[PDB]
Amino acid sequence: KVKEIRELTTAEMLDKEKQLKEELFNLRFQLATGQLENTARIKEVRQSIARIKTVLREQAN
RNA sequence: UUAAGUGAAUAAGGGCGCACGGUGGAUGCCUUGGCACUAGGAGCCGAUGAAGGACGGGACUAACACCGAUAUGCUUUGGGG
Repeated sequence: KVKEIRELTTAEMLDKEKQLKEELFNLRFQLATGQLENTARIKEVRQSIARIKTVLREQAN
């Protein structure tokens, strides 16, 4: 879904990176204490972070 | 009845033949891996950090294969359904 990450600016990029890293922290705390019905969301967040970082590399030459 | 004479059978265990089992992995058939070559490519990598490794990445992950904090994967151009 890079078609939306290419509809933004390099400031909102770093903003959503902050948000997703925080989401990963909270997911990682759910999985340990006996919660988190939907365990497939940990991979999804990793991959959205990967996408933002590649797209930011591409545009700054 | 008494004398003189002749005397089988009976296996604690063993042998030979036969019948059925147990152990053990020979023989037959088979291939997932090898051996000797032919024709074609290629004949170097490295301070822009190598060859080879250590430690990590999975919902559960001891091991092997893959990958490197963007970690069981990210973008892009083509194929395929």
